[PDB]
Amino acid sequence: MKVGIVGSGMVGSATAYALALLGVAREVVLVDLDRKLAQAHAEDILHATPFAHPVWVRAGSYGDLEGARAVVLAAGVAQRPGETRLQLLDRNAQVFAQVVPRVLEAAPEAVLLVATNPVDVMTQVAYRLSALPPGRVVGSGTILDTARFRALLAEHLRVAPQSVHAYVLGEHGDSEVLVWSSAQVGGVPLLEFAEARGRALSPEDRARIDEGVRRAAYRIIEGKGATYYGIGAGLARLVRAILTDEKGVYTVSAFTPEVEGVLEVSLSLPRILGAGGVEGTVYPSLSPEEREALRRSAEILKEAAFALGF
Amino acid sequence: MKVGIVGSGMVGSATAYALALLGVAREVVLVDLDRKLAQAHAEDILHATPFAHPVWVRAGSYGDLEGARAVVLAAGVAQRPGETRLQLLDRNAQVFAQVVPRVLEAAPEAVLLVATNPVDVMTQVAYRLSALPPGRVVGSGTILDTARFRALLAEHLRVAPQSVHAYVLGEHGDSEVLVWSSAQVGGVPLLEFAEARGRALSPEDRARIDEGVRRAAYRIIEGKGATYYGIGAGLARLVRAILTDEKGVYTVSAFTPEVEGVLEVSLSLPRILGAGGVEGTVYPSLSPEEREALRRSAEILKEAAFALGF
Amino acid sequence: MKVGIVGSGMVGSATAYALALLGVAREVVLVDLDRKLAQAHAEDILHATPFAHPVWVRAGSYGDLEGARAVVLAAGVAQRPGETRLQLLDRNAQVFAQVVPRVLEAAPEAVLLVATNPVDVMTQVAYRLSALPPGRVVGSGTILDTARFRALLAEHLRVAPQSVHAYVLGEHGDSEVLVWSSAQVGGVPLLEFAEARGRALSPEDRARIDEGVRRAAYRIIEGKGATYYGIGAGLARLVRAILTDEKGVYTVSAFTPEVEGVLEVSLSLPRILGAGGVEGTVYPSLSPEEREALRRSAEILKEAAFALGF
Amino acid sequence: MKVGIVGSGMVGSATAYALALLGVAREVVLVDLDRKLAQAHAEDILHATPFAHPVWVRAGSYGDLEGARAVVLAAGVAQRPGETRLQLLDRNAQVFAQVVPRVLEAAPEAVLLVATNPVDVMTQVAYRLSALPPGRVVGSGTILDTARFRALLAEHLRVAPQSVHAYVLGEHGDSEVLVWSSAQVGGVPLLEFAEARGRALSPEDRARIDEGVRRAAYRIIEGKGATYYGIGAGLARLVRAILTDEKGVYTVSAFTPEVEGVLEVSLSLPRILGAGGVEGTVYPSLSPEEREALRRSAEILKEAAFALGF
Repeated sequence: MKVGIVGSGMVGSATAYALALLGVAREVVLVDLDRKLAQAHAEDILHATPFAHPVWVRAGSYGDLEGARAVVLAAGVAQRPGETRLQLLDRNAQVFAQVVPRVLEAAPEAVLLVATNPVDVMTQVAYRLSALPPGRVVGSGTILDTARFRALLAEHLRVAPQSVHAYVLGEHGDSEVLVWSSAQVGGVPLLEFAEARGRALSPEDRARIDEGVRRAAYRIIEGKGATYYGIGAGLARLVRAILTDEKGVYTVSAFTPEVEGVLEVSLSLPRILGAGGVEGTVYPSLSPEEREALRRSAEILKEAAFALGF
Repeated sequence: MKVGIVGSGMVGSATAYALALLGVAREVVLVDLDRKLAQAHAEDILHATPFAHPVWVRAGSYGDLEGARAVVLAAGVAQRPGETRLQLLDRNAQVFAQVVPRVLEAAPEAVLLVATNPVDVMTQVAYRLSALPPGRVVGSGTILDTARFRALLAEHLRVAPQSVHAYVLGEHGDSEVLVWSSAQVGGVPLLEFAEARGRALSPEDRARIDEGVRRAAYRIIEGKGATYYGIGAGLARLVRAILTDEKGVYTVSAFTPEVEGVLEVSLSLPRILGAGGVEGTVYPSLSPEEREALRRSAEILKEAAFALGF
Repeated sequence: MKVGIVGSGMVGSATAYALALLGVAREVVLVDLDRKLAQAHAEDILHATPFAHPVWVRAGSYGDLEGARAVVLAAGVAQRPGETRLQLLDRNAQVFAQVVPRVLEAAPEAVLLVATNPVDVMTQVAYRLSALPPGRVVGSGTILDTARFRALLAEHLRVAPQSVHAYVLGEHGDSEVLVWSSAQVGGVPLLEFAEARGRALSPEDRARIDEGVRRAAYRIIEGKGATYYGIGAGLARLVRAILTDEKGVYTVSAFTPEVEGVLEVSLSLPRILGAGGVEGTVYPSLSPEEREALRRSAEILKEAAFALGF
Repeated sequence: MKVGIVGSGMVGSATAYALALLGVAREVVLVDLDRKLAQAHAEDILHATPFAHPVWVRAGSYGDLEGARAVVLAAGVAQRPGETRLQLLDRNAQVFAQVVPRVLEAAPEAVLLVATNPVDVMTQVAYRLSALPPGRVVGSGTILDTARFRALLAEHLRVAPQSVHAYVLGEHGDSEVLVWSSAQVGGVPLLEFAEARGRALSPEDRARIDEGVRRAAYRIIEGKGATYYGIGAGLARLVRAILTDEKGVYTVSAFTPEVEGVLEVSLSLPRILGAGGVEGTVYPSLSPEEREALRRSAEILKEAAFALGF
């Protein structure tokens, strides 16, 4: 199978590296306006393959995406000096206006995986331009935050991360919602399980975990300038789910008809991911606070998108 | 790390094969009073290692178990003509009486993983003989049944098995309890998820799934005479959980102080498994019918153990 | 992809187990005149899959082999007391006369991987019956012996097996040829490397290594009654090579135009293995003694084929 | 087991990413004068682990390297906009003067795996400073070049890379030597084999392959600005060899008493790598031209070491 990646920057290239090291697909094609950039990353990664799995990583044009089951959209422009977020947001939106058509022209049956930030708005942008069914356009959303939430809970509770069922939903960023109320461990309520195991989650413990999840991007950016290793692996996992028609549940962003009253907005919710993209939503129980937090965040996202023209 | 296996029959040898092919441990030691049998299985398996992972599989004595972090007890004798179920149980209890102390002399820190049928009674037997804390003696229990239950549900629902949370508890056998009431998918009630999925579970569907889980052993034995491939892999997975101090949740058998009023009995419940054996029980919500079923099961196992002298 | 296995005895079922544990193919079909036997082994193995890889192991008819890219032939008959060598050979040839055409009727594209003993004679039988090109019929041959030879040399020299280049050729059995003469380590002559590393190979060392390789089958049979774990994994590796169009070198048996003067005979030589079966021979340098042994071996194999009419 | 990495730039962090994604070790510790940089890379990578293997990646001090079986030295400084070769070299030499003693103080039994360019001179520096046996200090050397040489030859011949025995020796740079004369396939002479398989290596082919191997770094640096993905995986494989006491053969750099007349110089040769570092050299046959090219390469490196004072 073949996987395409448009945008060969740190996110795009890290994703290609992870796909290679984990042997997710036989062929990986990197596409970027900067031809040499893509060729360099591809060749650098190709030197790693003898030490992992036989994967053919190369740079190419949109036409080379022919037959790709999934195409990652990690395209964007470097923020020029004297430019606001809304100014930059408009530019990346323009980039997508070009990229989306090109990609589909070569591979009209691929699932589109949006990674460019802000992921939720850009997922909506890609969806409107794709003219494809809602489920065919998926954004990475809160997949990393959900996984980190489970990891921190697992450490606190002294249990395997695989046994922790917990989600981070909504808008990827400072307004994301940590769903404490309906989280579970081995099927039993989280908080209940914690206390019972002599590892009660106190308000202080919850605050510490919240900052551990919510401010990860902040800390990483402050120390290295950008984040990419985590999302590269997360994206590689979503690609794997699509290529293997896994039908697994992931907190990813997708165009949603209605969310707590808010209409036509893209945000993260637990969704079944397979060969055709997302094919079902598993809405969990929410506390009044979580539901209200999700609603308000969705409301804002709807306006942010509408204001941008989508 | 080293893993020991006492009893080199089809179950013990299949377990060694699975451990080798999955590369669970660097060294596997097969111990059997029938030394030629153990040597033959060990050499046969050693010939497979070049095609999988570097694992030293060898036949040895109790003394060769020194340093083992886990020792699988798949020891026992073949039923003789004219011998009843109870007489066979007594002979196997006697085998464990010789096996347990000799294993512990050589590998004092080992977790004992019991596989010999009936697994719940044999787990109680090993526990009493070991003089170790309750957590150090674990029986494979219902792990295969739980896995089959989740697989059949996943197939019916067209969802990843990893997203299905369903358990089979109690006695590994005819009285096991399929916990339908609290089964969940993606964190939501089974029946509800099935409805939203357009894959509702009819009475006929549930009956089919029940027979698929409950009668598997019967079908396999009727066709080949004995079961061993499934448990060999299940045991290998439990060994991995122990060696890696995974602290994952598995429906395995272990000595339990109290179960629905029944005192000091060994049966399967969801338990946290790590380097020291089981270290926590995650009791799921049960319907009145499932509770009575489990209580009945426990009472049966309790009387059987007591009658045997344990 | 789908892999078929005709003959659901210990060799065939162990091959299915190895294929499943290693995740070589997504679908494995066991075919046997004893339907219950195949169904029982298939279900037993299916219960192991949740603990390894998603692999659909099932029992089926020859019709269920449609689209299989590789089909293992592990069918045969149990020798009858007082039956001559040639008579047993006759009976197995008659089984292949029924098996081969029925497999190819359903899977005209299948590479036939012969496992039935004597593997070299049966590979010749399958070749003649198939009417396919020479490379499409491959016997497991001496793969296990070659790997064991490399393993023993690696242990003696204290170097990784992957760095030892040594072959066992000819007839799989007591007459196989250990190619000491041109064996190499890291690209250097074996004996020279051995001395440089202060681990010289004395005539005594070589004799012990020869026995460890040549008498392995005998030892396992005397203790277990039959061998199967090793070949199961070896066959699974050959199946992987075929399915991935690996084009790797393996000492497997195939119809050869000429071997040291002997014409039209099947035996093991280093061959390139891919999706179409063997596609090239890499003939190694041989000493006068090794060549003579090989010639005599080929001569005997051709005679056995002549008696059967192949 | 624990693996330390000093220097959390692109090479150091990519190595940590590869180690984590491949699940090489349970603990990976990143150390860097720029504490926030190391913490940032560690947390970014930690967000990837839930999607691969349970690996504890963290940032720490030299003290946190306690018990590390292998410590990767990817230390140095970012060449200031305007510097020169010898300058940067002397600065990195000074960094190593600070790093080496600190590392061995915390992890006295660790093997030092050098990655910093020029890898050969830096390995010599590390060796002299360590006061440890020659085998304890190993440089990644030409491992990526050797693997690429094999990959390109394998593609041209249409055979598995695993069956191609070819080396790139000497300086990991412009004077490296592609050993064509004694390269083999399946153990037989590569050149003659290619010819016999109808895939002869023409002067044009050899020139293309030489450029593909030798100029890779130039192409990558020109398009990306730096290379790191390849070496990250190569280093991860060498670390794996050390942790598992593999004793496999790799073309890595180590202090060599004498090579083609040149004395006391570090360069790449086929070496046996294990828990104690390199423990043996496997010198291959060389043509007069290759032997002279290697002599010159060694002299270039000797002169480079002299200028630095090691």
